[PDB]
Amino acid sequence: KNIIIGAMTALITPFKNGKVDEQSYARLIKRQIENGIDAVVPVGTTGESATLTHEEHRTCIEIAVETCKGTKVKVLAGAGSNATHEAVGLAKFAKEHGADGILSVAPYYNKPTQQGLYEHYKAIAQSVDIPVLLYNVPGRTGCEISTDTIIKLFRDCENIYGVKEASGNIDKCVDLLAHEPRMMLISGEDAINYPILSNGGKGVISVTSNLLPDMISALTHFALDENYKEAKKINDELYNINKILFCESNPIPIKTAMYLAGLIESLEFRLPLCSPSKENFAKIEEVMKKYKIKGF
Amino acid sequence: KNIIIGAMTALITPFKNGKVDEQSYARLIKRQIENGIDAVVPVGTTGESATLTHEEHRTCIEIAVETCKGTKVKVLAGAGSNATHEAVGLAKFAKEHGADGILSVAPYYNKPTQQGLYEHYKAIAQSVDIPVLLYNVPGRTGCEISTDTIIKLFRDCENIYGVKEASGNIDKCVDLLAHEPRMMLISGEDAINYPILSNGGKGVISVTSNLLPDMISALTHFALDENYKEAKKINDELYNINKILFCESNPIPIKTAMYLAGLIESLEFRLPLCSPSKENFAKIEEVMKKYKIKGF
Amino acid sequence: KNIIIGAMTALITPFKNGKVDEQSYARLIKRQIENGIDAVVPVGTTGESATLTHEEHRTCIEIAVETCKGTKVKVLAGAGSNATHEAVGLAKFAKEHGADGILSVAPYYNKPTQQGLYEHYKAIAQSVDIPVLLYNVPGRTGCEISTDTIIKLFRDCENIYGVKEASGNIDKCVDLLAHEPRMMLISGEDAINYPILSNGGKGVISVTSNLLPDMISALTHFALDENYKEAKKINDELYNINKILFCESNPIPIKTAMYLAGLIESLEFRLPLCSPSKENFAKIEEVMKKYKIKGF
Amino acid sequence: DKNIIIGAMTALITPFKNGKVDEQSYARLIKRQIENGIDAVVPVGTTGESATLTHEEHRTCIEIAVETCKGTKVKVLAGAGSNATHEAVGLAKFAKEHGADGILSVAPYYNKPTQQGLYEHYKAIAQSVDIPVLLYNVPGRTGCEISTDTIIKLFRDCENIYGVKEASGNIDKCVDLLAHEPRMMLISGEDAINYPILSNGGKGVISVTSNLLPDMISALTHFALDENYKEAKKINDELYNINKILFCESNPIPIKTAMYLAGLIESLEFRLPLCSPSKENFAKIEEVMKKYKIKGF
Ligand SMILES: N[C@@H](CCCC[NH3+])C(=O)O
Ligand SMILES: N[C@@H](CCCC[NH3+])C(=O)O
Ligand SMILES: N[C@@H](CCCC[NH3+])C(=O)O
Ligand SMILES: N[C@@H](CCCC[NH3+])C(=O)O
Repeated sequence: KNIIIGAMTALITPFKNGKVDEQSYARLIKRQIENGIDAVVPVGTTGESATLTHEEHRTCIEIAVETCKGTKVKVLAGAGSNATHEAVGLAKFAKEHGADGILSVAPYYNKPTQQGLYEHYKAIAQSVDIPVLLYNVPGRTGCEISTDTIIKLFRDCENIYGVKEASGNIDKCVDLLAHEPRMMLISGEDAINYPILSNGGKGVISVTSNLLPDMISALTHFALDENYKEAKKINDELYNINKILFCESNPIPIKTAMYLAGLIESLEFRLPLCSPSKENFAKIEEVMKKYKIKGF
Repeated sequence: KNIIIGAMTALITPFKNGKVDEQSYARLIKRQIENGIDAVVPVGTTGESATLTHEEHRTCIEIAVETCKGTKVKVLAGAGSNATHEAVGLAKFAKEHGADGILSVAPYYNKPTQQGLYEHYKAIAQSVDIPVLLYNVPGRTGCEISTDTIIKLFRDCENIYGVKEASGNIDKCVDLLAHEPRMMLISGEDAINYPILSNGGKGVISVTSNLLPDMISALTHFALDENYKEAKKINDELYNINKILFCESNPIPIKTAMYLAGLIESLEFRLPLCSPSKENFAKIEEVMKKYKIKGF
Repeated sequence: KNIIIGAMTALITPFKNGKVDEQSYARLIKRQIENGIDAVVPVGTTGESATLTHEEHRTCIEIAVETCKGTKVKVLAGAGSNATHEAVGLAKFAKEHGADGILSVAPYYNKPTQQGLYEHYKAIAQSVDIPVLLYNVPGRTGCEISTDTIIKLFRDCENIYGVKEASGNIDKCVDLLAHEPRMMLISGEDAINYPILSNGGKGVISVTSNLLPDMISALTHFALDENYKEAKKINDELYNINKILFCESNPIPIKTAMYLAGLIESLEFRLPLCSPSKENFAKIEEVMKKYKIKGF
Repeated sequence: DKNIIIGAMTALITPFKNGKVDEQSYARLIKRQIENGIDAVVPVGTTGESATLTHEEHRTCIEIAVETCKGTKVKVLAGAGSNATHEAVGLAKFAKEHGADGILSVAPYYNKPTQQGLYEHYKAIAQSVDIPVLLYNVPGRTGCEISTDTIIKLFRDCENIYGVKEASGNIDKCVDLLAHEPRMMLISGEDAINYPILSNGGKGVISVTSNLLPDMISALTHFALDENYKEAKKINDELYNINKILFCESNPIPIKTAMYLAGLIESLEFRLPLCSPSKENFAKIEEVMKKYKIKGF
């Protein structure tokens, strides 16, 4: 019943001259380790999994795996895809190269049925013997992993242990944990980190933690120790940055914040992702000032 | 800032031969008082505020005040309307007839602007000197009281002390209490009662409490005493009843349950409200059996 | 099946000193008569049906019926309400006082089921012997009259002859007219007047016609005579005014336009409706200069 | 000024046999469309399961499409979309170099970029090739919407962007588009509302129903383009029930089921996460089909 919980980070993927900055990628992973982060998620939605080639996707799981060798920090590698043969491929690469588990996003664009989602995830789970965390973000995929399908996959496949929820649907998180209380519900939405943890959630996969890993790690651990008045206190402080980090489509605002804080050298994206508007740029710079950003 | 918080019930309005049954109305109020309920909300959305004549709206506030005289139970009278001159009339009647405060639903159908909503509520509050609780349910009104508008009304009109949220948006309730922590956030959605209380909410205006007032009252008091593990446990047990009470439009499922429990004489509505479907009738009867329904 | 179709206007209700300007009302309906309008709709959503008293609602049907006598222009009186006893009351007043038919909006706020909508409209239909036109606006009522419910009411009720659609759902209007081609589909959305008429719709109940009755009247008859390129050309010229007349909630922009054109003396609303933002005021005045506004 | 590909078009299904592309049924399904009045074929779209095909299989079905439409008036508007711009430019350049008459490019999915990103995304695609490029907006599946302003700006700034295949169920947006930019080719991507889009100035459809009933879809489009809206609307009303039942589940699950039930494909095979429909929906597809007479090969 292997799980990966606690404070986790959906790592941004820095670019340098149109190639992956492998130097800076490892240097951002050591900033997360030294600020209380329990696990890192390479190549998620925040890692621009869509514009990376299969070798770049694979190269940044390997960099993640060795950058956390000799630490407690686990690697929950992003291995999702809208094609099952593609998702199994990323899952098999992650196991054979030392990953502690995989995050697998619901298939996007092709909108599979609930029966399709079941067989999609069942094929991935049986491909490996490492933990598998589901990932539901219907605003991005066009499809919903129903509560019944999540619970069925948790009960029918032995390495499927929970779901990364990014739904803004607190009703579904009461639904999930009331009918299946043994599952690990992970928040994928920074604004509601504390409410999800306060209802029995056991971790977060955060975007803000790229910028403020100490604050996000403190929030999760306070909540897991049932210290809910301090957990809510950090969640209230983080609301302004949590919402302005979505003024444009993630990960455009967070990479802007990392550039403004000097944590990445160049504000580079891969198309169709671009730098934000000049107005929103000013709004990112203004919200950052109310927080104390840790350096290297 | 005079407040009305705690476990509250949006009481159903029983009909007999298409006229308001005034004697069963009072007998449901000693069932609520006698099971730990802290306040009652006469003629809300659950009370069919839209289908009562102006005298029946007023007569059911009078019964609530009279039946709660000599007790600790307050009366937060429903006084909302989509016409401001109509809302001021009900608000001043509520004070002049002994109500401790008023609930005021956002104007429906006429979809006012944020400036209109500000002036709408600014006009009501200035009519009375008793607490005024806002009520935001955009799924039924077609308009939403913005987070800024709620906070502005809370800060500018002294008797306006909080809001009954039934938006199903936990992000908005972090938004409200992180920027204005002195406001009384009231849950208007039974399925997510505990998460709203766990984030600093100070009460509920419940539909489920019509049938199980002791459980809903226990949930709120557990949470207000910061016993979040027992509050969540009741919230998880109540999920099935909380959602099956909305398989059809409120208050059709709850009135069906009250009739099945022998607490009201007739499964009677006034059009356009009708008895539920044949199928949903069976679903209410089936979910009720897993709960212990307290009598008179 | 007696019908009321063609180019129709949802009349604005002018106020002076917080009262209904009854003589500016009659002179505004006669501006509509002399510009090709086939029927007038007193006290619709554009007429602020929500803030008028029940006697003021009745007074503006009387003015509408009286002004149209001796004309070929029909009066489709607004008689909808979220309470069936209120809608039947208005329906019987319209028949007994000379209206040619009634418009009845879907019940708002209390969200009846499809079974409730059937009994609601059937009770209204058996109330009178004049044509009854349904009115579907889900953005404001929170409920929708399904295609199946509309078709049943058309087939089961003699005087029920069609539906005013304001959903922005051209799929539903293909659904309606492909399965029941004998019904009169009326456009309730000015921007898509021509597409709805081009698919077999037989009229519009317009907001823009308050300001530009000649263009809406020309558009409808061009389309009804199957002159689709001239109907489409007028619909294309009117797009800019059709959409900016909803930059704020109707009838706030249209009353602003009527005031700017000197067709009403005071830009007065009844709360919670208010005058528009100062920006939208400037942008309405800006779009208006591209059209030739007919006087009295 | 602009080169376009309009008329009655078909979003081709991709038949599978034992987990690979049945290349001989693919060519025989495009050869069924040609003789039934279809003006162009769209290989490997959303209906073609572009997401589960390898890049080498995606390219193989553009090649089959180009060869099968040689000697005929039937054009190839090849599916070349991707959520990665370098991937979309790759598919765009392959299509030109291999004989396609144009490319369809879906709005980037999942990464949901901003309007500025969509502009630069499509400008890179348009400048990679010199053949027409048709935009494709389906927000229900991609999570993003190409605003009216971005479509119009892309139409005016780049030669080969000549229109958009709309699948939004938003007739307001199609009045917005053609009232402010009437020189663009608006293509319906939603079979139920083919006629309303054509009646407002649309100049073609990229159809799913045409996979099963190409003659009816072809007659509908040409009736509408000849401004005979009473026969065009009559066919659109006749086609509504099948137009709706082909989406009881997510496309292309119902359409491939219908093709299998009609004996036009041999195996009801998908690539995961796409699967066979429920037995319940299976029965509802079978029953709506009988009220129509399906042409064979
Ligand atoms: N077009 C694929 C490429 C994924 C490659 C691995 N990250 C997608 O965006 O899903
Ligand atoms: N149908 C009326 C009822 C008013 C009288 C009691 N609230 C309304 O919704 O405003
Ligand atoms: N506020 C009431 C007024 C109804 C009187 C008739 N216009 C309602 O909208 O239901
Ligand atoms: N799964 C990939 C497939 C790309 C190859 C064909 N488009 C995607 O959706 O982008």
